[PDB]
Amino acid sequence: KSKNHTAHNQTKKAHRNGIKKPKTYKYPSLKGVDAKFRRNHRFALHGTAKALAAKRA
RNA sequence: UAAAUAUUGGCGAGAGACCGAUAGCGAACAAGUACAGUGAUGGAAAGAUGAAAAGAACUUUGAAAAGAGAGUGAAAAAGUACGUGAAAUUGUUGAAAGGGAAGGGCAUUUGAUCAGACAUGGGCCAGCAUCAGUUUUA
RNA sequence: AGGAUUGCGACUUUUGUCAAGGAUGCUGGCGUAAUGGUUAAAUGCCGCCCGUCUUGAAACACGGACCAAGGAGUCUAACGUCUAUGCGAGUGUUUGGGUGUAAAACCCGUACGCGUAAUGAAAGUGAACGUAGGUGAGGGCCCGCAAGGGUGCAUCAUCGACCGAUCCUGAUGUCUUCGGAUGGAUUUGAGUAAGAGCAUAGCUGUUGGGACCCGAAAGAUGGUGAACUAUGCCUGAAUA
RNA sequence: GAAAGACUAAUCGAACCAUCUAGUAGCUGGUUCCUGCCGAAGUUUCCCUCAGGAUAGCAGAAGCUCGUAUCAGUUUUAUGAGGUAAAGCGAAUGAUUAGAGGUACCGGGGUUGAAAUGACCUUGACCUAUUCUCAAACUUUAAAUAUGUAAGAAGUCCUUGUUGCUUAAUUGAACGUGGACAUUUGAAUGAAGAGCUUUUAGUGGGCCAUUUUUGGUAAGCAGAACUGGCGAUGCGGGAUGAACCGAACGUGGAGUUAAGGUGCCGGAAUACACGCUCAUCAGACACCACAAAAGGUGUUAGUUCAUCUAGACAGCCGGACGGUGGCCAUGGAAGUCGGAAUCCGCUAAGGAGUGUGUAACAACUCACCGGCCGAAUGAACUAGCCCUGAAAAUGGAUGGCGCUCAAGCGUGUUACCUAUACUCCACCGUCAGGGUUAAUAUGAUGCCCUGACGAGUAGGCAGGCGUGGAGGUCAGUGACGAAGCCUAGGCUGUAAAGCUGGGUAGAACGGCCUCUAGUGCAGAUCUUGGUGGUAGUAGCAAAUAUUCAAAUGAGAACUUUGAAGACUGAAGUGGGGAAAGGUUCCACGUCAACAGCAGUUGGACGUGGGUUAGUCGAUCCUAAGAGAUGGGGAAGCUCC
RNA sequence: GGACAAGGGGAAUCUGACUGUCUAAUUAAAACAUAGCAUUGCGAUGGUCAGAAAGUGAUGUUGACGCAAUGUGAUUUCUGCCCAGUGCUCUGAAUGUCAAAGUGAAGAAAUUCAACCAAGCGCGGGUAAACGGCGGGAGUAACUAUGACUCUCUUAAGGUAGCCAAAUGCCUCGUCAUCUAAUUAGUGACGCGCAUGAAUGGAUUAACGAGAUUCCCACUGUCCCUAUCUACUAUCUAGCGAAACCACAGCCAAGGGAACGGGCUUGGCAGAAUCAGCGGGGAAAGAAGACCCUGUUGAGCUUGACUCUAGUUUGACAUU
RNA sequence: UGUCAGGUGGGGAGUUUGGCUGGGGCGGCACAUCUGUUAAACGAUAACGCAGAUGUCCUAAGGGGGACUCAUGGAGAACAGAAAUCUCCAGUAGAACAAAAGGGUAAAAGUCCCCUUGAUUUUGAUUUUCAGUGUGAAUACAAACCAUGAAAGUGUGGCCUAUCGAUCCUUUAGGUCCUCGGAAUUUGAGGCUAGAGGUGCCAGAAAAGUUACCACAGGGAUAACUGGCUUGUGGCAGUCAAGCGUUCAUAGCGACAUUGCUUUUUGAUUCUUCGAUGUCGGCUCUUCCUAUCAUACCGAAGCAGAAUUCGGUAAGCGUUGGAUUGUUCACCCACUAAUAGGGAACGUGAGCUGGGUUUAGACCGUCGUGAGACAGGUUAGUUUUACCCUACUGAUGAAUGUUAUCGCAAUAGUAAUUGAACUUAGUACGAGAGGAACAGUUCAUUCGGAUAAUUGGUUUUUGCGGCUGUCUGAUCAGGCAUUGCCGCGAAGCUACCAUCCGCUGGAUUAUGGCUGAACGCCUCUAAGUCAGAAUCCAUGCUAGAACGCGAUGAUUUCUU
RNA sequence: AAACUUUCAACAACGGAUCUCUUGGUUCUCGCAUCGAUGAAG
Repeated sequence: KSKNHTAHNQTKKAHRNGIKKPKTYKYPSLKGVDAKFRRNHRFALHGTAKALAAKRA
């Protein structure tokens, strides 16, 4: 007796509000990245902080 | 074993941004009355003439009720079927229309009726000419 | 349409003139029911009866004979976002006391609620390596004639630091089994990082309440009926 | 309960009376004043979910950080992915028609000397090269249309820092320090400002159209895909119609067109040009309201083939034999039951023969050729409009009348009619972008300028109109007339409404700034009260029956008296009581209502009068029953 | 029997014996009752039944020729077979199971694990005028049906006497005979009978029946075929005077449309005001469909549905 | 007797007794999942669409390394054979891989041989269904600890796509852990971190029937009656023509194929109506359709005549009486000119009937433990209201100067019907048997309009006469018996139960002809034209427009 | 042409809305404790 499924006035609804791109940023989210790489990457950024501090003198 | 605490009942006093007679208690009036049911119980409607009854003497028509006059009063378009007296709904008179309904909207014509700055000394309705804006036709 | 002038122009020998940022000039009739307004009828064309549930109503779908008055999202206890007001690391007088022109207005302060610290089931412990850290963007201001450089609040992204839990590591010491130094980890929190909240009032939304208004077949507690009719007992009557 | 779920005070498959109770409802019906701006959904996932909720989506409101940004339901250049339409089977997988060859090593049936470790037959057994047709769940190959990424300052290269990662390493990899290159911000077009956050309404039954498409004989049937509509939407056209064609709407004026039309109804050519059709059932405009196979010398055009200086068809006559009865067959076949031969002569021409006919001949007749006559005819086909095929029920529908070298059908060329669409001007509102008290009176909320837009149910927000009370203020209005009510009088506002003339009537009531609510009605088989049409209508008909005079009275079909007719017929319309009523009995007065006509009468209305017991009843005794006490239960009302 | 008053009759079939009784206001019967027949329980400290409880009740002013609880339904005549299943019952054999209290062992105690164990269920016997079933399913063959032997499926047994297309038979309007001109009817026979059958009573049957059904005699306006008469209405007048219903109203055909218009569209047409009749329409009035489906709405009845319970019965402790 | 424990206990109490669904119910699972396709060349995508699978099996069929090639065919080897084992040649997979189906794999992911437990531990990130929640599965690393190989490497179960499960409760593993809040010690209980015990309605209540005695709230979101769309099925008709028909396709028939029409069969569907449109037949009455049974007039025949068969224009006119059944339909017995088929809300219930279906009473059989059920059989069972509007049938009537006579006819309606006898004639025709017709006479059938002299019926003429019972004293003469009964009975009314009456011209259809082109002939025809049928139109009959007309008669006092 | 039907106005009917009034209600606060065998409530 009842109607099952349809896709009428569905794409028409979506284009009213937007259909938008996902923004994008500089410095993306560093998640799901290799753990061995990240540990060494932390020590590199710690060491280079000492370098720039000594230069400004 | 007192006090600070309770109280839609009873007796006595104050108030209200509460209702205004289809409201407010069921009940502003002879209301738990009239009335219904065998019985437990059920349960209405109904306020207002005028300051004062001064509540209409007397004539005349009628078997009488009443009617016409008169008289009271500021008023009887206040007469105890009573302040004001709306609508549905009815009678009379006046105006209009009517060949299987009426009743509406736009625009005129005729018939009715009605506002609005010519008064001081004794505005309304058109026509022609030269221009501007938009068009049409040789 | 507009209602002093301002502009662009053109023609001018020149002054000025002009069709150039929206109509001026001249003339006649009437000055009132004539023009207009409402109202009734006639004529041309057009017009199905509202309210409602529905994909769909003029409907052979439901409610409506007619009129008057009454008649339906209200108030409260906890609350959320937004907005106005007062004070602001605080805020809130009104349980209660003092006073009074007496349910008012005015004054008073111990407490107590929320906020100022979190995270763990709990025992418990408990937020600065550095200008409260770097990088990218950033309004505004500063220097400069400009090009450009300097300083960069709010906020957004991003990698670090700190506090708690979790899992390892286990220093000097020491009731020899307590104690937890320091260093770490693809884990983890409604955290810290120069505080924002508390009180009153308003629209809208939420949950309990009769809960926008009317509407069941039922269920439960405590009572009244055998003058009708069902059946038995006692005592009478009636049938050519 | 002699049994039917019967009866139990009009109530029974579980009585009635109050209270808990305003019981609960995913279900039905109703839900009260105006303009202004924006404007939906019937879909995804879960649910004792399918008439219902949550969750996302769509919508409004409030805005915040910024001011041409790194954006777009689009195109182009560069570059990826796909297995549909078509295509293919002498290409796999599976299906399938017809021969030919190789046969050879072989499985078999025969025929040939029972013969065959031998031939030739149908043969398989496959094989070899060919040939006809196929496929949603087969494929080598392979479009269109849709679809992913890129077209730069977060850029391209040069330098040298950082470490516990990585390297044989002085390598690499990430994140950097300083440096070079801005006209030419390194395709097109547009930009109505861009990005972001909170919060909450309605909705969660959908339906129709053009293509794609599954089930089904098919359906105004069921079910999907992509855009567009209706629902929420008027306006011009399709006669009429939710959806089709054209177009989307503030209030008016002038022009011009869309779709569709121009004999009349009806505004606009009884225009112009070339054809076709005549129907005793003509035809007439998309979706749309129907028609087919098969046929016609009705008429119109065309294709392919034939004969033509006598056509040849006509269309009327002349011939149609000689060998010959050809061989064969057998009762007999002589052109004519048949099986094959198909040849000559004379020839203008005559088949060893088209049929009729006969037992077989005879006889007739064509094929082919002359005789008469003098210019185009014969066959087979294709499509146009008309006709046959074509039968349903009340009378009937190209919208109607009517139309025939059309007012019909096909095609062309011009004019003309006309929508709320398009262009231009007036006025209204909403939104945006500006300019301004620099003393310079009257509202800075002011006073101006410029530009765009206007449909709308469910829904949300904004700005106003009115009703009952409260605080303030106009030293407001009023018995010289407040409130209310009536009025084919007038004025203002888009409107909710407000102000005011005339009449009626006789005590209170308004404006402006704020507070507050039992604050606006046409619907609910709404509640209470009142009044209509229907209508002076339905009807006032069962118990056999009334009539004549006289009196009283305003008045007599109906009261009182007389006379005459009648009935009940003593199980009665007679004479007395029981239950039950309660003054109805009786007298005098008297008719406003009641006695469904009337009324002088009355069981009506007003004012009085009336029931006398030692013996008649009650009182007294006991019946079926009821019911204290002594006792025993029960928290107790009270029970035995 | 001159008015008045006053039985129609006959031959059958189904069914209940009869007289009697009930659904008050749609069912008067074939239903219920009944005499007769049969079964079950009880010797008073008892059976059946009431009450919240009692030093309390009904049967009972009773005592088995009685009281209580059921089935069948006068007389004549018969009541066949089957205790596997489901009930009921027993002086059946036990130890298969099986509560609290008590008994013992372990432990520091709370607890724990052991045997021991009442009725009642399991195990065995009895019972069909207890509830019920009494079917077929296969085959062997004498002769061209033959009815004697075997087994065994759902458990135990396999329809005996009887009766029938019967109120019990689907296929059907069965086949044969009879009644009629003609019979889906009626009666009489036949019977592997979907699904007859023995006190859940079978077969028969005199009298009786506002019971159901078929035919024959007499009788007739039921009918061919209608006609006429009488009273009381209707009709007209005087007086009195309502209700239902009602958006607005009232002429048709076709079209399209929520697919059957009184209003929209195109045609036909169209003349004040009215009175008797009548039943074609107004999808005419009556009543928020009783049939059907939905609702996470109910109630009445039933049962090896789920969870309880009064009563009763067995055991332990107290009264002791 | 009291308290506690075990059995029994529909005697009574409370409550439930799924969902989807071309109505529901019975079936089935489309209700958690997986393969191919439908699905329209990215992804997404429906139906109780199509072909099929799963609730498991495995210490090896898991993990690593090393050997080696399978289907099938051909040629050879004692028993040995189409098929045992042995050897060589060809061999792109045509095999095998735990199962459904698709993909994948050849010094392997197949087959055989050696060693083992990566089916291990601690936790997060990530794809797929998706609210970007959970459940299930799958992918890529970090820190560990192992296996295997000379190593590089590979391995966090099954080559890949399926093979499974919250809260609360119970239970097991783990730790020199935390808590029992007056302080301690041992038992005991409660916590923190990961497994197991299951919800198949699979995001997860704990649950049997029946109601014909029924109830409420709703639903045309949804069945039973019409109507509409559709036509498979039912019914009626075409096309081509192998054969049948002694001979001969089409006088009449007609296989194998194929195009249609119709809504009087039955299905399909669910748009209208559930705050009700009164559902089966019969009785009564009107009108419409033609797909014609009869009658009128014609054509064809395997038509001699009679009878019959096929077709044409035709709906003018007619279509019956009975037995059985509730019947529609059916089947018989007759008659007849003939006993054709249908529609109108499956015409017709405020028109009737109530036998049927269809409520409650009751009986029988089969089924059910039981209440009860049965598209089985049987018997008894309630049929309301018109006074309104239109419609039809009759009847009055204002107003056109007033009144009265005598007429015309617009339009509407219309009617006649069929047979038998005598004669023609026992003639035509025919071997016979049989056996017509036109004209001409007389009568009937069904239908219609009047009429009452006669016959019949009716009798309140209460006209006359008779008879009972009672009442008025008797006799005479009467009353009552709801018109007392009985016989005769005028007037009126009335009956195929009685009598009379019911017209004749024109134009056409089918069809058959004349003259005659097209097409030098022929031809019923194209132009023109003769006959012709129950058809049509007049004549005749019925009403007379109340808004259609005409002709004629008389037209008002002396208060003025 | 009248009657009849429908719409409006003036006067007259029907009926009791509207407007103004009010010895009654309703809520809140404050004070006090008094039935009966001497025969109460009803």
